[PDB]
Amino acid sequence: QAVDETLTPWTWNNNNFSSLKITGENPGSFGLVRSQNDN
Amino acid sequence: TFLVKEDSKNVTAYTPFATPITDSKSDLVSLAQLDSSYQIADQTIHNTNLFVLFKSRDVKVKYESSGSNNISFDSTSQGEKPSYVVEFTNSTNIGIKWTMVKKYQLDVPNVSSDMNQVLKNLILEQPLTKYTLNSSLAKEKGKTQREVHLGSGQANQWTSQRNQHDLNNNPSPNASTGFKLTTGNAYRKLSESWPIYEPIDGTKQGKGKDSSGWSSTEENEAKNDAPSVSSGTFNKYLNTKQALESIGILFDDQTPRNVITQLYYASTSKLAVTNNHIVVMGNSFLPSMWYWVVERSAQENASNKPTWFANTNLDWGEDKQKQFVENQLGYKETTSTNSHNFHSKSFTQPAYLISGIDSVNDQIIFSGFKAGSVGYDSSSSSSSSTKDQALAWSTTTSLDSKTGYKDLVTNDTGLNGPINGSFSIQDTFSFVVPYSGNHTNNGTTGPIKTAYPVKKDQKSTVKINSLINATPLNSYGDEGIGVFDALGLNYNFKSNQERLPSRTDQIFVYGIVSPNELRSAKSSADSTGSDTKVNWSNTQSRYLPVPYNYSEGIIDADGFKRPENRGASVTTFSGLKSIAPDGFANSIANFSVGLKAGIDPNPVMSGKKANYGAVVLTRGGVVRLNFNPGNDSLLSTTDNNIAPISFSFTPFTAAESAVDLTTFKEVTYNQESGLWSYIFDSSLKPSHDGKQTPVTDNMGFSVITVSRTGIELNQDQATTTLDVAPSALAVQSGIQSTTQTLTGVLPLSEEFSAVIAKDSDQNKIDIYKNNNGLFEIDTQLSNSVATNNGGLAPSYTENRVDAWGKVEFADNSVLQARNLVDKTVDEIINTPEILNSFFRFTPAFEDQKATLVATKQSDTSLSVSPRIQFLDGNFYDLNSTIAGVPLNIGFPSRVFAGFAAL
Amino acid sequence: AKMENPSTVQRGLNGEPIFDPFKGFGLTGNAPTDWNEIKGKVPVEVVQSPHSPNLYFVLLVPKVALEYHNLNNQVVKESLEVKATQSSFNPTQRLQKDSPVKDSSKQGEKLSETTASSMSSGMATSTRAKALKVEVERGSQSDSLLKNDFAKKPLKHKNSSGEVKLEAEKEFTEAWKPLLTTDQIAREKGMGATVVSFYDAPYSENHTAFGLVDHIDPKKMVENYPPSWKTPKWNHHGIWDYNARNLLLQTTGFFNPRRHPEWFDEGQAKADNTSPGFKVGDTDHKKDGFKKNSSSPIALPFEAYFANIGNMVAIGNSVFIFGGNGHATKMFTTNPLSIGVFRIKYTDNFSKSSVTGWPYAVLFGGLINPQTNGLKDLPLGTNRWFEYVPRMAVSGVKWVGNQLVLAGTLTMGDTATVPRLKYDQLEKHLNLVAQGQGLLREDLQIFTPYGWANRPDIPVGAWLQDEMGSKFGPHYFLNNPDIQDNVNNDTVEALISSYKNTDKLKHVYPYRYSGLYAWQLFNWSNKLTNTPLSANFVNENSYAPNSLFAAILNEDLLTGLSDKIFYGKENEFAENEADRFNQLLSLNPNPNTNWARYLNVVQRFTTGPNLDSSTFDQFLDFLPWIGNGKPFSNSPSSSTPLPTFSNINVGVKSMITQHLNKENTRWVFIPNFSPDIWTGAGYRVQSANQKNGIPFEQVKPSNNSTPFDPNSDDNKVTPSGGSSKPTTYPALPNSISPTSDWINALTFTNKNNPQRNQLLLRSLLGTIPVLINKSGDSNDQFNKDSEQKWDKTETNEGNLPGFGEVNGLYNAALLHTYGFFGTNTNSTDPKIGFKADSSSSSSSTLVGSGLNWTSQDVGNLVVINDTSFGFQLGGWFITFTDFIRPRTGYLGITLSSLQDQTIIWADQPWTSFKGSYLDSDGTPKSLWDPTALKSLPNSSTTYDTNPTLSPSFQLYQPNKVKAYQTTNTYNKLIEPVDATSAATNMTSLLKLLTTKNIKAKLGKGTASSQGNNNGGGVSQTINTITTTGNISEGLKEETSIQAETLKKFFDSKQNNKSEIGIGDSTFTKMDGKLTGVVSTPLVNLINGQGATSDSDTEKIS
Repeated sequence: QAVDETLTPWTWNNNNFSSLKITGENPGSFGLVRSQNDN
Repeated sequence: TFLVKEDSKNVTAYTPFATPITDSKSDLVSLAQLDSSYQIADQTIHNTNLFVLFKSRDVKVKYESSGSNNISFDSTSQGEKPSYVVEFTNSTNIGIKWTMVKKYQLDVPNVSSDMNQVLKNLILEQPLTKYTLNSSLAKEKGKTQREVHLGSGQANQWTSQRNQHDLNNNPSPNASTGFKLTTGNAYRKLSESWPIYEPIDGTKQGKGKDSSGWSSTEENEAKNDAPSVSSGTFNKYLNTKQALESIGILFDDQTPRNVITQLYYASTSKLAVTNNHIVVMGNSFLPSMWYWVVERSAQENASNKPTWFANTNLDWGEDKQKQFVENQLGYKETTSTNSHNFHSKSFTQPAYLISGIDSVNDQIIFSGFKAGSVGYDSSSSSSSSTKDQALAWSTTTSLDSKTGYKDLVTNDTGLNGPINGSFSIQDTFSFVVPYSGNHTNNGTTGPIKTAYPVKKDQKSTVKINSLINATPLNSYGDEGIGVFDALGLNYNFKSNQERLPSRTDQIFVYGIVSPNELRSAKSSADSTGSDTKVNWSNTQSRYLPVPYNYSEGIIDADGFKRPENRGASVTTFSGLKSIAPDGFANSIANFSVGLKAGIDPNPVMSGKKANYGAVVLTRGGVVRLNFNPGNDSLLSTTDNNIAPISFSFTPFTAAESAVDLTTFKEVTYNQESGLWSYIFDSSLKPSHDGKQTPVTDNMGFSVITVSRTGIELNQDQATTTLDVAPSALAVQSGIQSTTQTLTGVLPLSEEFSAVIAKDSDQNKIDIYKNNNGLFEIDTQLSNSVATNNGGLAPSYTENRVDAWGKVEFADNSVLQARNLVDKTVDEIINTPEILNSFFRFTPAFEDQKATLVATKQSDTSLSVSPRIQFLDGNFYDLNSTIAGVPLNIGFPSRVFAGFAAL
Repeated sequence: AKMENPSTVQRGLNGEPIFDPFKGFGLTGNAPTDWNEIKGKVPVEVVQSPHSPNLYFVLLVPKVALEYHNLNNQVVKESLEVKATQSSFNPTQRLQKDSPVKDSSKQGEKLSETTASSMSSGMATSTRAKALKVEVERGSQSDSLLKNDFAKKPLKHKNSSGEVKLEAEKEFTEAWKPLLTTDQIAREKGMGATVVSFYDAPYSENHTAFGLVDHIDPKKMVENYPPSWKTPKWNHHGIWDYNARNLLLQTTGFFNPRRHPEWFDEGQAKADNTSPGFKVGDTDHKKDGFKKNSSSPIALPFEAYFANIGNMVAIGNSVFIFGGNGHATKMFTTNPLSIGVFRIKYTDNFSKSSVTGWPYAVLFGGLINPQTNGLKDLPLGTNRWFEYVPRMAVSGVKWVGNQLVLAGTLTMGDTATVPRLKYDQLEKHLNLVAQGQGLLREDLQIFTPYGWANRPDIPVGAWLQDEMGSKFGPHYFLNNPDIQDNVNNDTVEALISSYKNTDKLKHVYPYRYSGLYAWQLFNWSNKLTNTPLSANFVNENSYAPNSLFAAILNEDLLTGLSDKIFYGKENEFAENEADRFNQLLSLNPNPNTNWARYLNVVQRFTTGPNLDSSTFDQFLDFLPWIGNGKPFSNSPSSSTPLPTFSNINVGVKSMITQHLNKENTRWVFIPNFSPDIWTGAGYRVQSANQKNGIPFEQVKPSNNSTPFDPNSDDNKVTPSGGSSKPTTYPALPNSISPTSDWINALTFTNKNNPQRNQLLLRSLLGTIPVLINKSGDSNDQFNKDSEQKWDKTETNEGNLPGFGEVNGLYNAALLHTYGFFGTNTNSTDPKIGFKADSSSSSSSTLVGSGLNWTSQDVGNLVVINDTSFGFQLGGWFITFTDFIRPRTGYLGITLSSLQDQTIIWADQPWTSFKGSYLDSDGTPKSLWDPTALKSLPNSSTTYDTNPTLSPSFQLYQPNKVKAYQTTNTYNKLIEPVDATSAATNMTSLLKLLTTKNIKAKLGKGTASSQGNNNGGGVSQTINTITTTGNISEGLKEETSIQAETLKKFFDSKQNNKSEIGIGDSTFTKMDGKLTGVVSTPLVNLINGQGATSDSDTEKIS
């Protein structure tokens, strides 16, 4: 569940959304990520 | 706490449970010492006082052309029944007991010399009928400008002759003057009595101004045509006894009373409330000369006479609007001193199709349509060419008028002499004159000159007197110019198509009124003899076209019109056809009703107080009326180019447009939420058709709701001032019925509201939600509330889910389980977090929760009082009292034992 | 996939979530069920609900979308079929080109001229032909009537090698087909999207907790379509127009699969005419017209449904999914997109939910011109029948300030095929016949005026009353307003009035209606009128988004609206033609139906800058083309290139005063003492001495029977009095050019607002087509000198085709702007251009622009502030600077271009953009990955295929035209020749129809363009001052027209593109395999790198 450097941030070509600017009490973002594995 | 009329003589207090309260249905006629012939018009709450305005069937007002008191009640026929507005107050031990507070009379208008003389030869067109046909509205055209100026045999020398006839550079040799009054829709004097027969077509039928002819044989012919109770013909006339009675015009069996009495009864229609004033206004259905401005401190027998609209000069928006409006009344210098007219005596548009009245922050607001007033000839000999005719002409702005709404309204066309006629341009027909000033097909050739269409030879021998048009329109003449102006089909050909303001026809009147000028109106009413006019400033008027699509054939409103639109079959009233589904058989004469001002409940930035936007209904589209409370004036922007920011007409859709507009009953402004609601029920519709057929849709009600969207003023400092007119947006709520007849309305809460209706002498309860405007019926909850034991509130049971859910107080040993025995009684009492833990409550809907309050029964054991909300949001208990009456609900108060003393 | 034993929140009894800040959200031990079919769904989106506390959603989309583009093409089949096609490539060999013919068995059923004209006290007399009597009476019969004049069908399909008709089972050997049908995706769970409410605990041992799991059911779309949508092959007209479409071999209905198969769960399999929901084809004419089984309903297939997911936002207690953008399932030419909005609500404090979705048609029904400050008369409105099919390309609905904004693009109602074709004129109008039939998915709007009908909506039975056409067919004739009858009083009340029409009977009038494409549309196109729900003449719904869009949607209203929708009687179609004959635009809906509630939801909308008329196309002239950066005008630095879009300073000045009636014009359309306007290119005149107006030499002789013959006994009318006069105007306008511009002659102008907006969209994209004669081949080179004399465009020297060119622009100027001839594009002149050869007939066609920036392209809506916003479109960056708060005198929008040439010209330049955001500095950016350019799957396999697909490759048909007269070229319309078999003779011309060949010729076909090696960096839109886009001084100056005055303003500020709002986005190069961005309120980081540790507050703990 901890951070895994293998998986990488990305963005899908239907919405292209991987960074929600969060505000309120715990600012940040629900970082959307996928493995950069090609092949 | 809820007060609404079941019938015309009783109001009752209704609980938030939608349960009528026993011994609360007060018979107002008995209460205010009023004879049973009276009836209650409408109620307005202000500082917790159910003010009322009373109207009666027995009212009888006589009219005379001689004597100072030309207008007075029909005393000689036991008919003097002046209307009264009664202040109210429930000053008691907090209880449902209405009592008289102040009984204020509504006095007859006082007629001074000049307006007396004008009224002596004044006539009023018979009213709108819910079955009225456009053909009935229109009626035979009259002789044209040149044909009346140089008579016949005047062609081929128009250019050389029009100069000496104060019509230099006139480009329209076929300018119309109006419609002949020889035959068609009836016109009658105030002394005269209105016919119950409206001619089906104005091309052939009717008798109009010829009262003697109307009496001679047209009376019998029309009665034979459409007799008053299907083998009948009804081919040239339609009896309108039933329609007239339904629309609020009282009859002597078949015949009506005199026009003066009809106008009095019609004007006693609506009431407004101000901290220092309470003003009365006339119903929208038919116009109103006069209105009442009454100080609240007056005596119980105060002779509170009204004030004529003529006595109060409105503000149309521009000095040029004022000039164009006043010019087309009648010839300035008649020289036949006896033939007094509105223009000859420096008067103003006297007849307003008043939509509705309301007051907010002690500021009253009025809106509606402006009825046409024009001169007529009373010569009848040698009879003049124009004699027996209407003197009217649409004063549309010319095509060449430059950009800028202010310029459109300030252009010179249509000052005094008619200019709009038949013309041909490019691949279409701009009925509007394509020229103004000196602009012509060859360029500047001489500014256009115009004057009132009356030949000077008959100036010394023309008997001119004013009339009144019972509709907003001005020139009923069967012509494309008038038809297009009415239906909104004229657009200027420029790249940026600008709508043409029809200057003095189908105009809209609106604008707040200040208490200071209301006091000025009172003082003007006080003045008698030498009448003193009044001026209104915070008021404005702009043209409001009737919905164009209501007319068959017309599809797309534009400037490049289809060739077929030039044909008389679809560019003339008689040929015109109406597809309007709004309960109106016509498609030209507009109608509006149901203004209700309100304060926007949403937050306003600091430094600027709450913003309030007035809204007035109108068929085919609603308009918001916006103001800036910084100066409490009409909302406006510096740029004269753009239209006045205060007004923004928003068109309707099929569903809400089809909502018949002859069913306005009440308006409930849900202040906290900020959403209006215009309730409508088919019961108010006439019982029988014009063709005498019974009405098959007299049962069924629904509502129309208004919200606010777009951009609002003073939300933050960025929008402190605006440049786009804020716009309302009418919608269809969902509360509708086809058989049920409503008893009352209930704006219960932000998220809930209720309705009650009677269909088969049984009360129907349908509690509704409110999702910011849209209401939905919840049967699972509506059925439960019925379990009221015939009482004010529903009962609670622990076997099924009802309006109050399923509350299950924890076991008697919850104290033992939660270690609360060790803690002190004072601690548990002063621990709201722990208090709620004594029970598990399952809500039956949103915004419902159960709680507890500090209570004591014994040191070892203390009871707990269950306190729960309802759809209204008000927490309830055995101690809940409204109007001093405990609500005696019957909560079981759980008792827990095991309280220590450490 | 690999999270073990997750749990949902241990809510309270009434639904509250128990969340101790440290002990964390209370777990239930077990997470929401369906682990097997939900663990396998990628998270593509995540949203916050600000109304409720700390609530969050994740958008679970199936991964077949993620790998969609990599699946075998055999299953995912492109709409266009190529195969070996080793026979050159004939763009017309897939178009049904045979015209209809008169039948030899039903001659007597043609519409019959009325018995005797109704005098009706008629003082006016007309010598022309007399009207036709058209009436349909219910009578008494179940499947028939007593008389059906509409159902007369004199014409028939040519019996050429069998019947010519649209029928998929042999007009599509390998037809386009979806993957999963609507019902299939609904029943299947693991393969469908899903939205899950859950909870995050950044500082609790229970880091994450879950709420509810909710699916998106296309069954809600299916149940929430208006009933009419079930029968798109029909329409409100449905009877005469249906037969006309049959006979002309064109669209059946308004949204048939033939022209739009993406939304048909059978795909192109129903690309036919049979089964329109009404009886059709039956012998007895009265028999046809009654409803029957409808086997062509509109649903949400796999591709459209996946395009219907993306950019969802939540408000209050309910959530909306406003649709994707289609790229995930966008193949090379087929264009799926989001069709109907989705809504989700939640009950008892997020304890339970209902799944529902709506059609965007009812959302957008309530549109009127007063709303928008942009272009007017757009094809946006609708009527009580929702035969209008909107579909939004979503830039991302964002809570911009205090208002909710939806922006991007949507598909206008098709304004191209609004005209029709004369029955015997299908083999010489290849351009528009293909544009309509469905073998040309190109949505720009072509100019072929010769063969239009007098009305596009004349019933077929009224076409052959004058079959020869020598009499000129008052009821039916090829459109040519040179002969248009006067609207004079006597003329109208003599020709049309006397033929009064009752409810049961409507009169087709002999009056010669006519007018060029502009009048044709202003009559029979769904232009927006001040009253909404006011579009009666709706033809069809366009191919791909050609309308930039940005509107404001009522948050409170949309929250209030109910999930399910109920339809009244009027929503479905007319029961029978007896009722249809008297159709209304307004009727009383049954109060027990909630469909019309959803109507007035759109606060406003805009597509371009708040400009009107030819000034807007002057702006179009100003905007530059990324393919070279040179603006279209090219004027800065006598046979010089002329402006192509704007006709100002083109040709010569003609007087509107001499046009048509010659009466009441000096101060109508021009507020100047001298109404001087520029006739544009392609114009004609008598001679240099006399130019204003043209005498009626536009006479059209059908046969060699002498000219149109005005003043003839029939051609002149006689009102009461016998003063015989002609009904045809004296002097006609001097331009029927493809760029014809007429403020006054609204029947001769061609610069309509559909033209204006579609050209805005596809010129911002940069892929506007061209029309060519000569390629770069030796001995077939359209050299510049001695054959391009711009100053003289009346003759053939101007090289104006006048047939096949896209309406609203000039071919020679357009190609100079491109650089197909000259140094604008390539070092060596490509020697590609159009010649107006007079030696013999000229064959020609259109081709792509080389660029391939498709139209569904959209960024992510970056909210700059509460007063402006924008995104990236194609290679440009728009910014709706003055949309929410438009200001008088401001242009309305600001633009930024793209730098990387390799990115510009690459095959698929939208496998490059990887999301957009607002940089904390105050100016958004977008990502570029040149190594990620997903070009075509194969280089035509290995053999060079003349047809090679691409985003913007379409079957641009040939246009072969008669020889041109050397002088006075365009007195009349340039007649076309039978061009059906002209493909094989223009192999070189069609070689340029492929973008790969185009770039090969241009010299930018490979990495040879030089410059940046790959250009992998971040691009930033230009900083925009609040005054940016100001044209306050540019407007007004009423001494002459707004178009010319702003043209002069631009010519005084042409070299200052920054001020107007035109520029190239600043680019910064940083090495890295860029794949995305991450966002923090302090600063958004790129690719997940750039770890920060609160530099400012380092010394606090």
